[PDB]
Amino acid sequence: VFNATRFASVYAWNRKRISNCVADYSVLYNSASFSTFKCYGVSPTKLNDLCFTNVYADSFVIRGDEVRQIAPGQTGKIADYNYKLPDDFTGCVIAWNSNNLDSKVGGNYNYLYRLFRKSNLKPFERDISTEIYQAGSTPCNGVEGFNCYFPLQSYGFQPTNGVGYQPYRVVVLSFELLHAPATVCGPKKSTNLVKNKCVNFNFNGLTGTGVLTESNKKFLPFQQFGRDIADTTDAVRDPQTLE
Amino acid sequence: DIQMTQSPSSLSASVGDRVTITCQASQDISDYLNWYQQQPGKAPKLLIYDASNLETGVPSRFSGSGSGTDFTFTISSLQPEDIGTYYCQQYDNLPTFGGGTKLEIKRTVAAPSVFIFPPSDEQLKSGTASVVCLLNNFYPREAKVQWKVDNALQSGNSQESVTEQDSKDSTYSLSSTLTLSKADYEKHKVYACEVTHQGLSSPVTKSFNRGE
Amino acid sequence: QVQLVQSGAEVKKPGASVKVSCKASGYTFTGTYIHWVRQAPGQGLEWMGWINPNSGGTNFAQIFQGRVTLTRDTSISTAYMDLNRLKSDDTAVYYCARDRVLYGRSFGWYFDVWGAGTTVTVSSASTKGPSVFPLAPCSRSTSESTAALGCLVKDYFPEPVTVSWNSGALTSGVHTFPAVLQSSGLYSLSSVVTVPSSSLGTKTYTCNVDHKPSNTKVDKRVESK
Amino acid sequence: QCVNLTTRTQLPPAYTNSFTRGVYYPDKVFRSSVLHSTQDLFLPFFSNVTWFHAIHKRFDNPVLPFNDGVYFASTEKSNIIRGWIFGTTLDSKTQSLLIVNNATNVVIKVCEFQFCNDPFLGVYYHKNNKSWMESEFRVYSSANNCTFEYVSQPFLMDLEGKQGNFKNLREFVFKNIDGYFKIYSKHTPINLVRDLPQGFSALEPLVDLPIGINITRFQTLLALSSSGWTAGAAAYYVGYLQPRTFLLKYNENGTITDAVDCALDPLSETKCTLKSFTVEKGIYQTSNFRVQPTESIVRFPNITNLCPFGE
Ligand SMILES: *[C@@H]1O[C@H](CO)[C@@H](O[C@@H]2O[C@H](CO)[C@@H](O[C@H]3O[C@H](CO)[C@@H](O)[C@H](O)[C@@H]3O)[C@H](O)[C@H]2NC(C)=O)[C@H](O)[C@H]1NC(C)=O
Ligand SMILES: *[C@@H]1O[C@H](CO)[C@@H](O[C@@H]2O[C@H](CO)[C@@H](O[C@H]3O[C@H](CO)[C@@H](O)[C@H](O)[C@@H]3O)[C@H](O)[C@H]2NC(C)=O)[C@H](O)[C@H]1NC(C)=O
Ligand SMILES: *[C@@H]1O[C@H](CO[C@@H]2O[C@@H](C)[C@@H](O)[C@@H](O)[C@@H]2O)[C@@H](O[C@@H]2O[C@H](CO)[C@@H](O)[C@H](O)[C@H]2NC(C)=O)[C@H](O)[C@H]1NC(C)=O
Ligand SMILES: *[C@@H]1O[C@H](CO)[C@@H](O[C@@H]2O[C@H](CO)[C@@H](O)[C@H](O)[C@H]2NC(C)=O)[C@H](O)[C@H]1NC(C)=O
Ligand SMILES: *[C@@H]1O[C@H](CO)[C@@H](O[C@@H]2O[C@H](CO)[C@@H](O)[C@H](O)[C@H]2NC(C)=O)[C@H](O)[C@H]1NC(C)=O
Ligand SMILES: *[C@@H]1O[C@H](CO)[C@@H](O[C@@H]2O[C@H](CO)[C@@H](O)[C@H](O)[C@H]2NC(C)=O)[C@H](O)[C@H]1NC(C)=O
Ligand SMILES: *[C@@H]1O[C@H](CO)[C@@H](O)[C@H](O)[C@H]1NC(C)=O
Ligand SMILES: *[C@@H]1O[C@H](CO)[C@@H](O)[C@H](O)[C@H]1NC(C)=O
Ligand SMILES: *[C@@H]1O[C@H](CO)[C@@H](O)[C@H](O)[C@H]1NC(C)=O
Repeated sequence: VFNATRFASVYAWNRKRISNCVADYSVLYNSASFSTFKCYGVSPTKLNDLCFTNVYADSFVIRGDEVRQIAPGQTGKIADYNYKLPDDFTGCVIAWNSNNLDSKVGGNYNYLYRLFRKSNLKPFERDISTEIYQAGSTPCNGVEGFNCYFPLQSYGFQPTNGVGYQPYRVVVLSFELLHAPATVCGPKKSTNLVKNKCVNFNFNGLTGTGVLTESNKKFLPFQQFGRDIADTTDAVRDPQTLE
Repeated sequence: DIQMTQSPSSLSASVGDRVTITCQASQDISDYLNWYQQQPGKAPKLLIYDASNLETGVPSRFSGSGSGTDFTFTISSLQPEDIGTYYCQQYDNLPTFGGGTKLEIKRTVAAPSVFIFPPSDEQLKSGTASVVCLLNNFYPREAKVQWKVDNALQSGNSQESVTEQDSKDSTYSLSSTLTLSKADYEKHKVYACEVTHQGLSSPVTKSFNRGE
Repeated sequence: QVQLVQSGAEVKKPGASVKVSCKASGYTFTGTYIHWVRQAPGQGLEWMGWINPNSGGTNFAQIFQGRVTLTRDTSISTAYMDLNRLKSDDTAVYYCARDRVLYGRSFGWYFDVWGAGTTVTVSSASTKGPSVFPLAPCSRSTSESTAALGCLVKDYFPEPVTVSWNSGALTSGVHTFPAVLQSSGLYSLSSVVTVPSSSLGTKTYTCNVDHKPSNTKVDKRVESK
Repeated sequence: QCVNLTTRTQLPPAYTNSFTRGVYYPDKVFRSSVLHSTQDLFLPFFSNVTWFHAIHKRFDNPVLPFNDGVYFASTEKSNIIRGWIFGTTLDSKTQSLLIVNNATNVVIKVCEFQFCNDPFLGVYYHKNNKSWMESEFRVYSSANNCTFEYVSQPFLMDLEGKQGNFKNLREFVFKNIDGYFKIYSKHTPINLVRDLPQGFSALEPLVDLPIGINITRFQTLLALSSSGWTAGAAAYYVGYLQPRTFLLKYNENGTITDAVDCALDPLSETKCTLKSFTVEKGIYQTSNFRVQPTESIVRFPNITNLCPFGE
């Protein structure tokens, strides 16, 4: 995800599915290579203490001046027609200056972005359309015309460009927390399960204190926790032996 | 295009010697260069990329340096697995390779053992004749073979095949084959080959006549 | 365990075409370019072109543009190179090579994983089995100290002939020299051995020659006149 | 291959009543012996659902709107409905989603598809071996940039059947929300001849595809010299989800066993406000009514000249 040779162009941002693995985030957060590391519903120090229902990495390249548009609730031509985060985003935005990887002395014109669109796109939607845009009130057809445009523009990345006009690689990690049966987890070791005694438990990052006992409740396969009228968890399915 | 040249077309080097091979681009290539090793009878292997980034798991002895038009690859002390052809490759505009530099192990001088082989009765029965001059276990590659019949120097009607360097003792061997019709073979009495080589005090002649 | 597996040796007439294939495994086949690189007998490498296996987009070196066609079947992770209207100096080893998944520059090509290479031979000559002739010094009485003797394998075309001595029982002091492509288009090679002059009375030497394209296995006993 | 099958008989669009169907588990949490109020995209109770069927003659697989979400139910025997197309233009100007249960595995794909103007699958029928073979798949002609693909681990379904009534009710809910296409489903065993079964059942979630595309329309895929054929007897029903509060009853086993559509009628709004499925005798105050805007107005002073910001 972080060291692949060729990142996607931002109009066609690649999404990778992360699953069935141990995610040590402490190496990512401690590495001073990342210029941005902003988390929107968790602390970057707590990511190891936790599990995630599904995890995705969205990877793309942009200009340093547009990195502010990758935050949730934003506006501007990247947030409008290339890559929109949801206003309730949970995850971490990670970005680093890729001028040693994505800039060429004549310009690395391989990194496109969408320059026109009829209206702004939905959160985590991907616009791949190559149809000719109409700016004027006239209709337009075929390959070109007056007040008509190809909807994609290319970024001129050269290692001569001024500070903020160099390329930056972005990974947005997005996930849903503590609600459901997880398959990505931080590097924590499990203990044995202690029943009938008052204990500080932690199931998949759901920390608490209580007496655990054998339940006659049957959960369906898609359920990991049970709740009370007060929203407190009052039952759980053990993640190693599915009791 | 970007034309690329490597300065040593081959370079003899001893075990433990430092090797330097230089690659020059016709245009300014900044640092957009890779280096690959090809050991005899295998596909190439990437060793350095981006002119000086050493690849994963390759020996620490290998180095690459320089930028612009002129670049270097280096082996800090040569080891007998390093023997092969080394190729540079630009990536600024369509990935062109250089001509390649052969390494070989340096050794002390050694003379060829010279043998000559007449055409067999089974071969003459086919209606064609060929006679072979064999040079075995010598080191300075450049051995030159002269073919004669009745003291007259022959040309174009003979060809020579040289081995790769012997891994056991770092030495070459070759043979030259001269070819004639069954009619052209019988009309000359004296058949000879002569070898001139750096490992000899003077040229040596091996010869025979038809019959014995 | 990343790998590229290619088709076996190809043999062709002038003006025909050849379809080399490259089955990938151990990585996501759409992730990176596959380059096609060739190498003529005893000469340097030559880049022909690439295919991007995700988009099917291709680019070629100018010499091959209008000759080479690159394609791919993503359902079987196989890239193909098709080369049309073949000439004699298209006789070469053809490699597919992958474009480095990690740590490179976003423009750069590289060639980090290479396939085994497919030999293509382009020539007029038909398949023919070797004629194998004994080589011995002069006469038995003109031998001295360490002798050398051999067998010459003559006029055979489907490249790869294998020579071995006494069914592989003898290997100390053996040579089998690289083949020479003759003016008739047929190959020849010489294979030779060194032995003490004393052992010729105790034992005899047989070169065994196997030529798979002609199914021609032939053994020559070598004797001093 | 692609073909426009023409021997169809013209019927007007049929309709039926969605009594108390297309409710689903609203989140992935266990609850039991509780009445839970949830606001989400649900099929409204007793809503008017459009009815489609294949028989003898009939084969109605049209393109339909897909707006806020879809409830889809196929009443069935012999596995005739097998999938859907979703997208905005269905013709390689844009991406589109294919979900299709061919006879051996489900394939899910997101590509710039050129779909046929009449997409179908086909079964070669009873032919001499006394067995039925899938041999036709006339869904698309090109599929360029596939940014998502999934293919299921293989099985082998039964392609034959003849019975006087349907045996399987198979229900789905589709939502396309912030890049994720969410599928909920249920299977129920039945015995009926020609309607959407009256009753109650709640759909479990089964997948959550990260497809990232605009969906505005959809079309179902059905199983059948390229014209003249028999369509197998089957029916399907379509209704649109709407943003609505429901009060769900979970039983002691923690399964949704009943629900109240909180805006169906004035009694349902009292059940939903009292948080009880029974109401005692009385007069109850409920959500205040209020007439909403007929149209917008703007009134600004009429000024033509722009401000001199350049100066
Ligand atoms: C239903 O649609 C499926 C998707 O097009 C199609 O799947 C393809 O089926 C074949 C035969 O089972 C598979 O063939 C390969 O199977 C394994 C792969 O590891 C190999 O051992 C085999 O040698 C062979 O290469 C294909 O892999 C599979 N396609 C994909 C993309 O995986 C089904 O065949 C369709 N069903 C019917 C009834 O047509
Ligand atoms: C979706 O699939 C499309 C078809 O495979 C693909 O089209 C490809 O677009 C690029 C960019 O224009 C083309 O590149 C060539 O475009 C013209 C050709 O005349 C030249 O000006 C350029 O220099 C360049 O040679 C590809 O040729 C074209 N592919 C095909 C087969 O036509 C889309 O780009 C795909 N969408 C993606 C990757 O998001
Ligand atoms: C300030 O000036 C910029 C551009 O400078 C001028 O551009 C020409 C119009 C001409 O007057 C030149 O001599 C000047 O150098 C204006 O930027 C333009 O803004 C319009 C939208 O109003 C946009 O369509 C153009 O593409 C922009 N072009 C450039 C080069 O910036 C800007 O509008 C001026 N600001 C004010 C308040 O007038
Ligand atoms: C999803 O697709 C629809 C259909 O193409 C888009 O709706 C059109 O949007 C433009 C915006 O200028 C309007 O001019 C059209 O009148 C709309 N068409 C219809 C049928 O209403 C819609 O915008 C797309 N979604 C997004 C987020 O762009
Ligand atoms: C199937 O039928 C439809 C309509 O009967 C065909 O759609 C026509 O396509 C042509 C171009 O091929 C257009 O000029 C027409 O305007 C289209 N008609 C309509 C009503 O949209 C379609 O091409 C046919 N396809 C096949 C494979 O038969
Ligand atoms: C909850 O589920 C259990 C099964 O897990 C149901 O128990 C069965 O109920 C019937 C009718 O009372 C008995 O004949 C069976 O012997 C019971 N089986 C077991 C294993 O106990 C129970 O009825 C369900 N409760 C509700 C309200 O549906
Ligand atoms: C985890 O491993 C234990 C034994 O080490 C096993 O009982 C259990 O089934 C495993 N977990 C799951 C989810 O299968
Ligand atoms: C469903 O809607 C149609 C009009 O779109 C109407 O003709 C039909 O009678 C309605 N059915 C019911 C059950 O109200
Ligand atoms: C009959 O079945 C066999 C395999 O079961 C198949 O190869 C053949 O095509 C079938 N013939 C017909 C007419 O369906």
